[PDB]
Amino acid sequence: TLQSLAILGATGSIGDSTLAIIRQHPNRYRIHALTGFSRVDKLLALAMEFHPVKICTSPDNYAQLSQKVTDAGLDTIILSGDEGLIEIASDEAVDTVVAAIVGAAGLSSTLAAAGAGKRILLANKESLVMAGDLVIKTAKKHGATILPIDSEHNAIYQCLPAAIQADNTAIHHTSYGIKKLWLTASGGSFLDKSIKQMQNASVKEAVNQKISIDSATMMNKGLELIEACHLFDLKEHQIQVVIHPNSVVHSLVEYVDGSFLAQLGTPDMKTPIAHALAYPERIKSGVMPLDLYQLGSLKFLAPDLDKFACLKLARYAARLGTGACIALNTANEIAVEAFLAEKICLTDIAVIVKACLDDKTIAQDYSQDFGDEVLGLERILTMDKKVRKIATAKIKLLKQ
Amino acid sequence: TLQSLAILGATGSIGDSTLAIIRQHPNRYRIHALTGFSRVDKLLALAMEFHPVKICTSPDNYAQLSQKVTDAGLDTIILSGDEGLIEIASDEAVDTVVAAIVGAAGLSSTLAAAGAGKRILLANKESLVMAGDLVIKTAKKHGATILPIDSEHNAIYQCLPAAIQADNTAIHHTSYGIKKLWLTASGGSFLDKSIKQMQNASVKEAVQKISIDSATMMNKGLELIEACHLFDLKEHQIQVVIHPNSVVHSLVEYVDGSFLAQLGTPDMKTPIAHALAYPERIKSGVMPLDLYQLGSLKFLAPDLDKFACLKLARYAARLGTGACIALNTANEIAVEAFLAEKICLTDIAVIVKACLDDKTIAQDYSQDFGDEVLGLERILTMDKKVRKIATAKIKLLKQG
Repeated sequence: TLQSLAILGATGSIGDSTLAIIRQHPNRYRIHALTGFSRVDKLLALAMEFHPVKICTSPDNYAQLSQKVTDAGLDTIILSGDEGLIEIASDEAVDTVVAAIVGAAGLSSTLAAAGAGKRILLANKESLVMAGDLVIKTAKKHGATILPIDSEHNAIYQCLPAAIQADNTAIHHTSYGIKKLWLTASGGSFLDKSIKQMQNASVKEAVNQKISIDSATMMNKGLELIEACHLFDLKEHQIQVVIHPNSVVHSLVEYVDGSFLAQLGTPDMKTPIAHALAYPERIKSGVMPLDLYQLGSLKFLAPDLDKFACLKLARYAARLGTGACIALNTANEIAVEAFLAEKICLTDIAVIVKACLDDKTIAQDYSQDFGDEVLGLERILTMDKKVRKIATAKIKLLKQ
Repeated sequence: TLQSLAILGATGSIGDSTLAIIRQHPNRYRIHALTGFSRVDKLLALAMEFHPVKICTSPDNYAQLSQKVTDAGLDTIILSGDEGLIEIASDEAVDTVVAAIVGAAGLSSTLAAAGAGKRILLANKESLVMAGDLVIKTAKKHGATILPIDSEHNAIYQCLPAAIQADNTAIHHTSYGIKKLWLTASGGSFLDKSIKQMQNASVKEAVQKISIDSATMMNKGLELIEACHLFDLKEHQIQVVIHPNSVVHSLVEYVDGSFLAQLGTPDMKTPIAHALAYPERIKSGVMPLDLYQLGSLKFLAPDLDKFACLKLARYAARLGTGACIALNTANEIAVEAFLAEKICLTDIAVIVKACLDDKTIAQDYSQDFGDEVLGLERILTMDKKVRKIATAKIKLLKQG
């Protein structure tokens, strides 16, 4: 029963929560490897505590990290760059990979873990936005098990029957009676602000960091919707969004008899991570539990899609397939960076995304099979590079 | 495939919802029998529509019903009384029994269905308050499957893992990680009223046995006892949360911090369809919950100084079945007395507590009310004894 873990992106929030669970349950989990691109001193401290066989950092931090490791008298193998992540994720001594590297940087190690038949605790939604068919097919072919540890998707997973948890395609058997998935969304910091205040928002006002902007625009939720389409083997029409500012209800599953099953909790990521680590069993997580007696009013409302145009664009991209999802994701990234550099305003993010989605040169690639086992990854990366250039040019076209 | 149903207590709310489902799904469900003690014309109208092989009514209404059945041209077998209910519940041609007779009047037919290995859709919580160990043991011995169709308990059942749904005792394996059950309660009509207004409430202001129990929160204390049996727990593992909206129908707290909940509308077709089709799901014909149109959902701690009956239910649960019978029987006699304007609303708890604490009643608490051969007679003996003592306590109170 003891699982050997590799944590890909071990120095942030997911890593903290995962390691805290491991501290509490040494008979079930041990650390084989940890990675961290930027936080050399924290990575070193984790290595001194957990004694991983291997760690990996960025090529630029390799010399520094290796210095510090040898100063501390540690026997650990270092590793750097994309191929170090792949090595760690595919290592025969690893049972379970916690995939918490943000963005496109995480895609090739996630594929390697899938290709090696690992249990994958998935916290890197961009890998499914960019490569969802390829990732899911590869995992299925090699017997890798994907468990979502994002809050919303973990909640949905908990609220589906065991046969559908084990085989996502079973959702299409009518006898299970899944009618719709419901993603909850906090609404972000402009939920109670006008479109005009979005238009005029300063960077300071928008963050309250890529992640905060995506939450401000609701692109975060649109990317989650795409992710859900893959994880749960559904089309976008079968996944609806409800605004829930309290973030107590983490998402819901609607059944054909009228039952809505939901998972509720606090924001502490130990909850979904413990659920996924122990699955199909459950374990103590150490969280301060939700206090039902001390909840404010829980509120729910329809999302305003005229204001949150990114969510609408995500849903269009989902219908068009992986090529359009890559374009959406890549254009959004380049537009967010431009917003942060004060080159465009917040409401112009959707404008750049739409212009890329509709661009005939991009759209000509939508019919490619980005799920192709041999050609898929190169097609995905080629599409990303092409869209990055075009999105940059649209920003200039707009601001000229 | 096709299930043959007997509906015990077919003329009320549960029967209306169940029969509505059967109208929608003739290939899965057919009516073998229907019962109704008091609503002869309605029972006749259902018999004319569904063509049951048997029906049953009270001894007093047998001649009238028999006349009307003859006059309408029907071929049906007419039974009467307790032994007619037992005959219908234990009939070899019946697959599934919907047990919706209110109060003690439902106990012996519920036992007979259990003893005959039927699937039992249980809406008669008093059978488990009075006889829970006996009912559960008998069902286990004979392969009867109990599915709760009361809203709260059905919600809990939906939120438990499949192994615990199939075997209630599996809850005690720590690997499933059940931490607590949470029953939701509307709080009743005096939730926002003072103790003085309860004391002074007229019968008109208070509302029928069921409405009084909701006013006092005894309803919820009886559900708590019911849950102890259905889910094989002690009362301290089952908590109550006030939830006036009644959107959340109950919850299950797991050791990792996850609270799984079932949400829906009040339409009983939802839990009934869930239990009829289990382990599959079916369309119930309900108007589904509209998440976009919810008022805000409120939760709060129950006020146990005001709702003394809930507190007395919990004390009864710790003392065992004998005390639960005493509680249930004293409550019934006290409710009758309130309705006859002999005592005030806040005196219901006073009578119930005096019975629970009575040395003569309490000497019977150590009896095995679960004994297969002696249990039913012990239960009925205890009921009769408490009924006499409670009547005497009411008289002793109208003085001192």
